[PDB]
Formats: sequence, structure tokens, C-alpha cells
Amino acid sequence: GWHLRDTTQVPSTMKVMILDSGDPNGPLSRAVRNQLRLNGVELLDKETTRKDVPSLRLGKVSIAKDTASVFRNGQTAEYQMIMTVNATVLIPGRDIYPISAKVFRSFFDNPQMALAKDNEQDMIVKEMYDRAAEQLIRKLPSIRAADIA
Amino acid sequence: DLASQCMLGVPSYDRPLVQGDTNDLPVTINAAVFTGSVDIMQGNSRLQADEVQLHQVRTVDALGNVHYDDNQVILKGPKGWANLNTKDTNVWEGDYQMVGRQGRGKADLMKQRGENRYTILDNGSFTSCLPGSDTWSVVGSEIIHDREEQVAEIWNARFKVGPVPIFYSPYLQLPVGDKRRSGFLIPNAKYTTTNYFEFYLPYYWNIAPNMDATITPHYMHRRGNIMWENEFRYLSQAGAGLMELDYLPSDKVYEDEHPNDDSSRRWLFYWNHSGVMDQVWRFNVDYTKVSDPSYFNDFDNKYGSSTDGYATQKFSVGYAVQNFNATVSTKQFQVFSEQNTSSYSAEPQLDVNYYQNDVGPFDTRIYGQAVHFVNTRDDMPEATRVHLEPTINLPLSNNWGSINTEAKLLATHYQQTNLDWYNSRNTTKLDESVNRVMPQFKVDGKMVFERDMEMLAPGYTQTLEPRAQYLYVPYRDQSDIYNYDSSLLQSDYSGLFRDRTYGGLDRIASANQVTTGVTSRIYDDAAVERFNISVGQIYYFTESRTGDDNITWENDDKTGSLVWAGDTYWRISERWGLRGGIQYDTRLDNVATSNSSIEYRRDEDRLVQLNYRYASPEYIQATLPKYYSTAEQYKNGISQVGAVASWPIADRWSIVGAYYYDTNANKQADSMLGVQYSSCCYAIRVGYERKLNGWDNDKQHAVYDNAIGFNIELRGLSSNYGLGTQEMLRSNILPYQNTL
Amino acid sequence: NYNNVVKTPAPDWLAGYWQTKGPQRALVSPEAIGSLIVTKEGDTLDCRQWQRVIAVPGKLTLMSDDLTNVTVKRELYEVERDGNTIEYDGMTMERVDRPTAECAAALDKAPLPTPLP
Repeated sequence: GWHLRDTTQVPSTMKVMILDSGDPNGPLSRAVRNQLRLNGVELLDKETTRKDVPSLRLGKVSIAKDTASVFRNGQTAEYQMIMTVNATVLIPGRDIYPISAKVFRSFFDNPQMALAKDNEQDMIVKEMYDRAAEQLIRKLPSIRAADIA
Repeated sequence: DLASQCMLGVPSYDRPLVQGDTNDLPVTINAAVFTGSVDIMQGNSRLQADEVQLHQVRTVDALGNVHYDDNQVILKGPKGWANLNTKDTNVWEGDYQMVGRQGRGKADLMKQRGENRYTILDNGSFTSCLPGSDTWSVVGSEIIHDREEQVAEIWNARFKVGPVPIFYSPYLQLPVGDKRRSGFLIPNAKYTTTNYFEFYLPYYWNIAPNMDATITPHYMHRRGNIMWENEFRYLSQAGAGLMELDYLPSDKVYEDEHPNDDSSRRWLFYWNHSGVMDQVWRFNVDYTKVSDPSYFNDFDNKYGSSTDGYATQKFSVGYAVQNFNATVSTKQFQVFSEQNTSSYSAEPQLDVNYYQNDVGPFDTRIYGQAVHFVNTRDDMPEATRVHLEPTINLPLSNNWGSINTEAKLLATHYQQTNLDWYNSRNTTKLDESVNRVMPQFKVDGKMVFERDMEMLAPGYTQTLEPRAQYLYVPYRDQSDIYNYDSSLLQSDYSGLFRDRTYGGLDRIASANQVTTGVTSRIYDDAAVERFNISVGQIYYFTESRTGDDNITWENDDKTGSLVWAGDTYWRISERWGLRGGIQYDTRLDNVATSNSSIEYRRDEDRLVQLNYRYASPEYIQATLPKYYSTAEQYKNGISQVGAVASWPIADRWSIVGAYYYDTNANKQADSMLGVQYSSCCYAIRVGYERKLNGWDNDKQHAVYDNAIGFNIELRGLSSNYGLGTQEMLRSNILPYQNTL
Repeated sequence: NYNNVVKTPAPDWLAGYWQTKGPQRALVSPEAIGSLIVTKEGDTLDCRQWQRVIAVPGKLTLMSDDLTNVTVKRELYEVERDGNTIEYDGMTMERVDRPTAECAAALDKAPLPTPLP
């Protein structure tokens, strides 16, 4: 006994959202903007003379790369990369609400074709944003539940 | 806790605090001559004495067990003196204490001249330990405590640890507070196995409010020559750099192991800049240059370790308004391993873009590139490249579905030159003018279901989202195009849905695939996901033939369900975790990769971990270069098992550990063990290591290195009040990561 | 959470005025005392003094068949009796009529909700 989804991915209260960040042209502020536009919410930027709309302020983005395995002579075999994002919803009237995200990826290494192994890292850090910008949207229904209590 | 335990040694001002000038404040006298427990209340300054005589130039003479209590100073002594004009007081031999922060001392003749906070002693001594504990002292003759900045001054200094002196050089200053002062620092030690000793001696500088300098000599007893290690830092309108330079005059072991050379020298150059000027321009530099291709095996740095294969050298410059881009980058490399040196490099690139997003119901996007490859040996081909990429979307949506029909049109025009050696030697011949035009087509989809779990958990909801895809890229022969920047990609569950098999733009494979996959998810009552499982396959209708299929699998099948994947993520509680992953391939007849993990994190000091990794030998045989399949060092794959731990003991100790087995051929790849004390006046730190290094050629036996660190610090006249655990848990070759 | 902790009344022997007598081998060295003020209803007050006085309140509660004290900062201290002595971290007390003046004044500054024996 199953039924199709009847609610909306983004709750019915935050359908007019204000985005704010420190780098309005970076990669994350493009990924999140496109992802939000996909779900139907209209984004009125450039904070104006309206006070009825929840906001969303992004935060610190960090990427770390380090060894994860070694061959039988000391060299490196696999690298591992991590991203961490932080954001705070700011529902008007009440207090702020923090959310987070985290992604994991890995890839092998090749010292003989290094240049080709530098155009594979770029694709990885370009497509990791599309998941770090989806976890945040998936965490949105939790905020409304903590707002109705 | 140690902080709260030590906090009950510093008295505090409980009386009401008054802010402003104290010269006009009222006077209270309790007892011209007053005899017997005379009390004075003048603002924050309070004085007590058996006898107080006021003589008015207002002079007050207090005699007999004279006390004192200011906002940040407490005095004691039999004889006292006072004056209200300059707020100056004189107190004879006694003891003094610092209130509001730690600090203790005694003297022979004190002084409290009201100008600023300069106090004077005559035979004093300034320590930083709580009363009743004699561990160390900074004994001098005249000491002036300045409190406008955070600076202290000492004359004829003689550092004493217990009842013994260990120092001289009279004019040295102890900086008490949290303001930067230009001075020396504390040394270290080591007993590594490559050089029999080690010694440092830093030096600090504070040129400007945003500037630094960290000149640091270094001893290398085995060699015999001091290796100077400069530094730099800054902060400006564009990011923050970390310039560095490590010179070394000459060596002896390098002159003995590697003879017949002009001179033996060493150097380095690090630079890491990353900032965003204004709101549009972007900048980036990642330079790293070394002298000899054995530096990292020798003396170690905090910017690169033994596990390394090359050294990146990249630039960047950027423009991005809201729907536009540009870039002029430059990537060059340097290969350490002196076996085969033919690495390529990229001269100025270019990346344009465009993002118009409202044409009818469709979308729009453009790309571009212009690169000029050059090789590092006079006879390998060099060429050029131009690219274009018009695309169009058509996104639909609903409450339970989606469709993402797509299109594209690729193009490229090389121009290769310097083709003599390669054409003469090998069979297939390269030409001087090629072109490539190939369309594309892709259809997507999605769905979502839901339920209210009646089973064990009441109020939990379960979802189940299927998926699908398609692909079509025609076949064009690509045997006349040298492989410059193409590599074979991996395929996890997330990478299953993709339109590219090779990275870069040099080789593009054909495709007729039909992907699939499902995903489930168990939500909590307050919409908190705590479960993700995933499966997914691929059905090749026709194999991918790029024109140069130089891959050697075991069974060579073309069509059929070939690839598989998996995933999991459990979130048992707030102090646990679990991850995973697995791949497969019917062309290898063996699992190709596998992960695992588990964690427990009560705080920043207690944690345990376990993990597993895998890579079948057929993977290293069908993906890595050809000499990785016959040597005894690489052919067997990776099957390592690890474990991490940390747990405070009592309330001052901390214990760390690590291990990394290798079950394919029983060995050991790491070991760390560092204890750490934390008292109320000093600290202690030890270390260890058993890292792998090098591969002896004679009898195929690896080489290990040991290490024993050592540290010490002066703690108590500062703000740092935490045990050093994270700073020590990130020192081995395979650092620790957070998998919670 | 401290608020979610359910107060459990202490037994008759636990109620009283506990004052350590002598060095405690856990508070620096020269001369320090760590005192406990606990009513009959399970409300706690931690009293320490060497050169300065710092006091933290808390409530008594049961856990794993053991009476455990929880302070404001979520510290799990368990009580165990040895004769006429209650025991938690690095401290042992006898029964005393009255506390020190400093901690009495501190209590007067921050009274407990329950009546004080």
C-alpha cells in the first residue's frame, strides 16, 4: 500500500525566498539558485521593502584533499575529498535555524599523466556542489516542523 | 575540568565597579592622625593600615601592614606612602599579586607611580604559577610592568627553574597578554633516523597590523650545515598568501651518496594566494618548486610529505558577473620519480560561458576553449585546440516527476606540428589538421512514493524514488589525435548517471546506454533522514569504441548488463555513524572497489574509528600504466585495514594512537603514539612514527623510518587553555578525517 | 538536558550539611576545601574556596539504581556511602552543623527554591 507524494518538497510557507551570501557570483550561489528555481520558489534578491518572507544566508565552504591509501613502496594510491557547507534560515519574528551539509568523493592517482589528472579533479569539485546544494534543500522540511512546535 | 580547577587561584573584584575619573570622587575615613585599622575608599582604590597620617599637595602616610586593592593590582607591605596629585604610592618590602589574571611576585622596594601602570621593584621576581608551587621564576633587578599595550620589561634577567639558574643576557622581555610582540620563540628537538639530531630556533616579526615574518634557523647534525628557513605572510585587498623559502648552503651525505656534481644545494618556494577582489574579479596561485627530486624523502615540511608524485604550478584570473565568465590559466608540472619524464603542460587557456535562461520554455548555454599544449623534451608533438558547445534544455516538472530532455553540438579543430619522431617510429600516422562534429541526446526522469510505517516504528515515513536515463553519441574515428589530457573515470552510484567516460576533451566514447536505479529513505518524525540505500546498473546496447581501444580485460564482452554500484548511510544516533560503498564489473569478474567505516564521537577528545579499503589487481592491470602490472610493488592492489583512537585520562593527560595493517602481504604501514601533559604552568608533548619510505631494489625489501618528537611551552600568561589533540591527530602520512 | 532531569528526593542520611575536613588531594595543594550543601528535596550546591569562591547549583536524580547529581553544565557525579561519608569525585565529607561564611553568603545571594534545612 503506497501513495504518490501529495505535499511539496519545499513547504507551502517559504515559497517566496530571499537569498543572501558573501559571493553572489560564485559556484555555490549558482548551484543553490538553480536548484531553488527548479522547485518553483521565486527568488526576489536585493533585500527590499518587504517583511513577510523567510531568508537564507550561506556561509563557509571548505575543501580538503589528503591521502587515503598507499602502495607497497610509500607512494600514494587514492585521494579523498570533503566539502562542508553551513547555512542559517532566518524565519521572521522567531529565532534563526542552522543547517549543514557534507559530501565524500575519491579517485585514483597517476604520476605519469598528471595534466589529465588535473582536469578530473575539476569535474569532481564541480559536480560535488550539485549535491552540497541538494542536501540543504532536502533539510528544509525539518525547519518548518521545528517552527510549528 | 583543568580550566575551572586552575581558575580558583586568581582573586576577583567583587566590590561595585566605577568607570570614570577618580580624582573628583568622595573620600571616606574610618578610624591629622588616625590610629587603628584606618580604611580608605577612593573609587576602585582601597587602602588599609593600622596607622594613617594625612599631611596636606595631599600626602597620606600609612604605616603598619599597609594593604592595597586597585582594579588590577594587590599590594602588601609594612610601610606605605601616598599622594593624590599624581596618584603615586610607595610601598616597602613585601609581596604583590595580580588580580583578574594569574601572576605573582615579591620584591624589596616597590613603587606604584600613577602614570599609566609602570611599577618598579629592586630585587624582585615575576613568576606565573599559583601560590605554594615553586617551579620557575624570571628573576631580575628592575622590572617595569607597562599596561597600555601588553608588554613587560626585565633588567639583568636570570631565568630560574627551581633553585638553579639557566639563563643570562639581561634585557629580555616576557610578553604577558594577548597582543603580538616581536621576539624569539621556543625550540624543539627530534631523533629521526635519517639525521641523528634536530634543533630549531624561531624568530617573530610584526611589520604591520597585517604582515608577518618567521625567520627560523635549523640544525641537521648528520649533514653538518645549518639550513635557513625564512617565511612570510600577509593580508590585503585580495586574499591571504603564505610565501616561503628554505635555503641550505651545502651537504656532506649528498656529496657522498651522489658524487661528481658541481655543487649540492637545496631550496623551495611555496605560494598560496586565493581571494576575490571587489565582487567580480577572482585570483588564484598555487606555486610549488623544488631543487632536487629527493627533497621530500629527506628533511620533512608541513606543505608536502613522502606520499607525492609531482608538484603543481598553477595560475588563474577570473571574471564572473552573473551569466558570464572568463579565465586565463596556466598549468605546468614537475615529476619527481626519475624513471620516465615526458609530462605535458598547458599554456594560456580560455573558458567563456553564457547563461540566458528564459527563451520560450527552453534554456541556453555556450562554452569555449583555446589551449596550446607543449611538451618538455624536444620531440613529442605540440598542438592547439578550439572548442564550442551550444546546448538546449527543456525542463518539465510536477509534484512527483521530472523530465530533462537535452541536446548539444560539439566541435573541435586541432593543428599539430613537430611530427617527425613519432611518425617515423610507430605505425599509425598523425596528421596536421583534424575536425570533429558530433551531436548528442539525453532524456531523464524521476518519481517519488511514500508510506507511513505501521511496523515497529510508529510515525516514520518511507520513500522510494526510481530513475532512468538514455544516451546517444555517434561514432567517429579518433586515431589521429594524440591523447593529451584524457583519463578513464570512475563510476560510483552518483557517477552512474553521466554523459562522459573520459575526462577532458581529447577522447569521447560512443554510447547507447540505458541506466536505471532506485533509492529508498527512512525519515524520522520531525523530517530527519537517517537511511539511504542505493542500487543501479547499466545496459550497453552497443560497446563504446573511441578508435584506440587499448584496454586489456579478462573476458571481452560488448553488450549486456555490465556495471553495478551500491551505497549506504546509517545515522544510528548523534554519536555514531556508518558508511559504505561497492562497485562491480562483468568484464573483470571480480569486485573492483569497496569501502566501510564506523565512528563514535562524544566530544573533541574521545573517538574511535575503523575502516576498510579494496582494489582488485585486475583494476590496476586494466587502468594504470603498463609497468604497474609487472613490478612487485604495485601488482597486488590495496587491502588495508585501519583503526584510530583517543581518550583523556584523569583530567590532564591525553592518549592518541593509530594503526594501518595490510592483509594482502602481512606488513605495517603506519604507527603513531603521542601522550601529552597539561599542567597549570607548562606542557609536554611526545610523538612517534613508523612510516613507509622507499623500495630497495636489491632484494625487494622496503625501508622504514622512526621518529621521536619533543616539545615544551610556557602556559599561564596567555589565553590558550586546551589540550593539544587535533594538532597531533593530523601528523601521520594518512591523516585522520571526520566520517560522522 | 538539565531541565528534563526529574528530581528524586534524597534519603535521610544524604540530607544534611557536608563539609570536608582536611586536604582533599584534588584541590591544588596548600589549603582548599570543597563543600556540598544539599537539602532534603535533592537540590545541590557545590562550594569551593581557596582564594576565590565559585558555586554551581544542581539537582539530585536517580540513574542505574544510583543517585547521580547533575550540575548546570551537565556533570555526572555519583554518590556512594562509606560509613558516615558520602563520596563523589576526589572528595569525602563528614556531617557538619554549619557551612563556611563565604559560601553561606553566596547561598544568600542565590537562594535555592526549596526550603533549606
